[PDB]
Amino acid sequence: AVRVTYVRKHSYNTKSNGIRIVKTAGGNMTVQHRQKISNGVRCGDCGCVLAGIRHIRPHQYGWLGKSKRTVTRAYGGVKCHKCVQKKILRAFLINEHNLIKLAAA
Amino acid sequence: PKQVQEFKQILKLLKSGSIRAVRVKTNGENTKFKVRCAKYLYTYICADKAKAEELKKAIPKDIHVVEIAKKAP
Amino acid sequence: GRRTLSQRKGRGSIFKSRSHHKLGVAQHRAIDFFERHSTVRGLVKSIEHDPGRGAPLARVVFRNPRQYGLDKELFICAEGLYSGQYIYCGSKASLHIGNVLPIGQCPEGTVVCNVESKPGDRGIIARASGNYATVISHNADNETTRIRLPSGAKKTLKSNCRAMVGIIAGGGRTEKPILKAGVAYRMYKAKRTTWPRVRGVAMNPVDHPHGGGNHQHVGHPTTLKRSSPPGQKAGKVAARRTGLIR
Amino acid sequence: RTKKVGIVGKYGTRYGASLRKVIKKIEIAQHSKYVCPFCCKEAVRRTACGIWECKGCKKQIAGGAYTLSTISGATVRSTVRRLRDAKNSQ
Amino acid sequence: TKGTSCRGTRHNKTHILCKRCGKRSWHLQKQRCASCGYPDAKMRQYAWGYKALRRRTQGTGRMRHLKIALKR
Amino acid sequence: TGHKGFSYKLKLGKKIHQNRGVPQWFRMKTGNTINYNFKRRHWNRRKMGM
RNA sequence: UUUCACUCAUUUCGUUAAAUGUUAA
RNA sequence: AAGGUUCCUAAACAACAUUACUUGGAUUAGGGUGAAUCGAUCCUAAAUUACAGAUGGAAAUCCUUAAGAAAAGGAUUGAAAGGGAAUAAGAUUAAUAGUUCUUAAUCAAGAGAAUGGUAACAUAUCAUGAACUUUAAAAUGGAGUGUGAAAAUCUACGGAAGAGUUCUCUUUUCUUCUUAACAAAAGUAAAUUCCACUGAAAUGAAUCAAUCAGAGAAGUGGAAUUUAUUGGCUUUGUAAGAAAUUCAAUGAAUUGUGGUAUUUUUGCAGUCUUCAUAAAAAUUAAAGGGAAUCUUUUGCUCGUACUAAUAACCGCAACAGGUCUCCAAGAAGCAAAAUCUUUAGUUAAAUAGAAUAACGCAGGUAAGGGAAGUCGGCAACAUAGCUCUGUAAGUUAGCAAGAAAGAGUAGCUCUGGUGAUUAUCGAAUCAGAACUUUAAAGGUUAGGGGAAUCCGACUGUUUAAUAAAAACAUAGCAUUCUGAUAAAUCUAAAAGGUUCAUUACAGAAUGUGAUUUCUGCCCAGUGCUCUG
RNA sequence: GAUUCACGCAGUGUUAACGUGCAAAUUACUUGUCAUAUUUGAGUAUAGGGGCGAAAGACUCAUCGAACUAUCUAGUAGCUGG
Repeated sequence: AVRVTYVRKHSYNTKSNGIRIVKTAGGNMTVQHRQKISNGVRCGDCGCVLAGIRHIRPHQYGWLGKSKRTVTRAYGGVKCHKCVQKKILRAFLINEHNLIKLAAA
Repeated sequence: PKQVQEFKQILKLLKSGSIRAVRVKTNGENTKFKVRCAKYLYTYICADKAKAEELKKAIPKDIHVVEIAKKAP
Repeated sequence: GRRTLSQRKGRGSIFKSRSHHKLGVAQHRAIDFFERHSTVRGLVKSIEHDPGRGAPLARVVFRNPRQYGLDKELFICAEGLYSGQYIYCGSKASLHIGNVLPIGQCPEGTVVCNVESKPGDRGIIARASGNYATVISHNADNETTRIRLPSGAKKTLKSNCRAMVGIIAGGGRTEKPILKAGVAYRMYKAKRTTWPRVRGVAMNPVDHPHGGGNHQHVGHPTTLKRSSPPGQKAGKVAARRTGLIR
Repeated sequence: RTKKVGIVGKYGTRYGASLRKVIKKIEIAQHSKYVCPFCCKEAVRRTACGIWECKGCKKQIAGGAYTLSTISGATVRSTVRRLRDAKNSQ
Repeated sequence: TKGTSCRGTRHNKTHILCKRCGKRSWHLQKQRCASCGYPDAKMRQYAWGYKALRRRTQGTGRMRHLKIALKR
Repeated sequence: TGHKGFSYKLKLGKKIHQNRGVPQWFRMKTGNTINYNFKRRHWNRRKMGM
């Protein structure tokens, strides 16, 4: 069993000081600095995690392809497909009701 | 390092002017044509000697070609 | 002698409120024209737990009536409100639970909470969990109404003070018996440093006026005048009665 | 499993019989499920003191500290309803 | 354990060097110098500290520009 | 410490520089009484309080 | 001689000092 | 963190390290610390400090966005453990190395008005998108259970190379058989959430547990995300040319495939718990809206040596005291326990030799008796693991309880039970039977038991350095005042300050001390109060 | 805010060692405890008739029934020594 050491000058097991021990040539084990776990986007109404958008750090979406950070739909990337269907029905049905309620009832 | 998959991608790669150095490695089974470009080190694994020779014909004459074998340079 | 712990509390060094994870200030929106001559519609986005208080807080979202954008408020939840509900505030609001109305448009016998003692001051009375105030009478002569405070006291207010219809949520909070000293320790997570209270008689003569001698006792009456100086004001102040009631 | 100490058997024998009997009523009602006033499913569980969430129905309701609706908060909803009707008509 | 044992945890500085007097009297948490009275504009001098006055005052240093003026 | 400020390191370097002795030639001057530097210290003998 | 009525110093508050008051419409 | 040259080398030993020293953390003299990617620098947290204003005899205090012709909106500082653009492998030095060298990358700042799918959603930049507004990320407790994956250990098959044992055997025992950042996409997983078809009752589906369904289950076919970089695992480029193990005198050889085993790490899934609900900003992306019409250059400042402790730190010292973390093998066992070993480190860490007196300090044993010693079973002895049977009074009905008490346990040779795939393969676990012996937990580790009385209800805290308790706290009970311009209360004062981001289920001030039961009579005196 | 063992911690007993000590409070065995009223690092807040205290007049740099430091100060002594 090969025992390793911290490479950087951090000495405490904080969230940002996560390490992974991998093997290298000759039976030597080195230290890799592993990333933190992020959260994905959430629907602004129901707070459910959206599909089609990866769970990566906020600055990493700048490196993402322009089509890999949003879904091709009205309110894509901010609202679930169910969050949007009810939006359309609300917009249409209420406007229809306001046409028979007022405007020569 | 990137790996090209078929011949026509590396024929096109050589006839462009962006090549910087070519290293040929001969192994127990295959031959790798690691063309060094400005950004990446593209390589092609060929399994036929005749196809390997054709690649050496297409290599330009102003570019340096390094042959590597069971002994490191 | 020394300074008693009651004196040290007024300095506010380790007795400051532990208000770091608190949500904000729970109050009505500022009074304007649309709250005085019309109604505004608010949407209850969420109901949340505010540390250090027993009642939940509602994140209500009104549209900005004068500019383009939103206006995010933080109300005290009336018992019954749910997410996605619509609430209306203004002089013309309906008498439904959760709606904010001037105290003069509410009928006699109605129940309101988060009442304003002075118009536009965004809520003073009846804010704790389960508490409420009842409207007693109106006086159109000078536009004043009477309400009964949760302590049984009767108070007269201007008829245009706002109030939320209903009962503050979280009722019955104090009916569950605390059982462990640890549970009482956790009660003051978002409050002041006051919990483990040493009896004065167990102290020494320097520290407290009760600090006794060879037997733990007070030695002098524990009912004091209101005009006692700080430091010796310990026990019962201006007490008109004592003992057990029958 | 137990004769007459239902849920407060976790407290063992160290808080007084009466204090364990009193807390038993609250602790049963605090963890119990309630009928959701919108979707009518017994799927409402307490999140915090005074906050109740309908699990398979996507709603949050403000209620009592340990019960979804208190007695005091139940007669108020009817009392306001009666006054609202009287105010509208005459 | 008020004697030898409690001294082991002493590894946190209270004072560091001051910019105006050069002494290790700058209190890190009070943000003032115990010796020369930093950011306070006037130098910290007291009548009960007569030895402190004869340690740092006029004439205890180089007097780079006053030595010519008074000689003049 | 390993990490130090820029100015603090230079005041550490000067303390190293001043921990030297009298050069031999200076000791051969006529009427010389300076033989040893009495402002000398060692890391394990006296801490320099800085 | 307290007893009142107004505000004009004064007290206590609120906002982005964001429709107060009177007519008209 | 602290120390500050203690690091390395050479010369040299006067002093120092309770003998000595050729040794040294000691003397003398040189050498040594290399960053676009690690940190500080950047952001804000608890908190902190300025101009103008307010206060004060004064020094100075207050205020931190409220008072201001100040700052689209609120100033300064505050973290080398919180957030954050981007670097890895091999080699190299007497000493520096995610910093140098080789090779291979990454990031920032630049310079040169679209399709497809029913749908979930998908397309090497693509495929325009201003003001303004919103949403999300950064960014959020703990417990316990199940499980995916990697590494380590163990093990199965198949070999290659080297070493050990070998008069007694051993087809034997041991060592090596490796691979980075960043990217690719042959093959192929687990879990969750959605989409389409259809409509469940004779109710089904499913987990270790649960849990779910006509605001729609199961079935079939799909989409998406997570799984320590692209896309989790194998594989691939990197990349065998490196490195490891051998052989020869620079040059040659090999570098398969598995596991229904254990541990660690890392995620995931739902469950439980709270009168506790478990940070913010810098910064980024998307949406609503419709204003307008591959190559190359640069990447600045500062820290970087060494110890991190039975000798580099704090205790006067090379002081048995104290001081925050990361990586972590075999045996054995329930066990990260005691005990022994492997890789690594060290054999010196305030001097030895001889003799083997008394009195000592530390560890022991003992005939017969068995607390008769003593203030007192102080000290020591004694019980001790696991399995089966059995277990009282009392009781807040939960416990007492490992009550008390009794039996078994070793070695060797066997037998049966508990699964997976269609006979083979694997898991340590349980039960049983003969035979033998020194009759078996006890090398180490490892509860003495019972009957009562007093106090405190309990878990907890306490006189650092003679008192750990019956003392304090505690939940429970109760009393008092207060409508918030208040009550308590800090300040010399103050558009001053605390509880108060508060509002009677609250704030403030006290006594008693769980539960059960009960709190008797007295208002004359002293307090306090009154609507007199 | 169940019973225990372990890494740690404390300090019940020996009223053992030591007591011009390893140490101006330590050592050995024994005992208690060993995660939610827990343990702990750094930052930050509270200052002398003040603070802080689950309360011992405890703690506030080996200093506490009023810290340390300098000045008034060569304080005063019907008392003691020369």
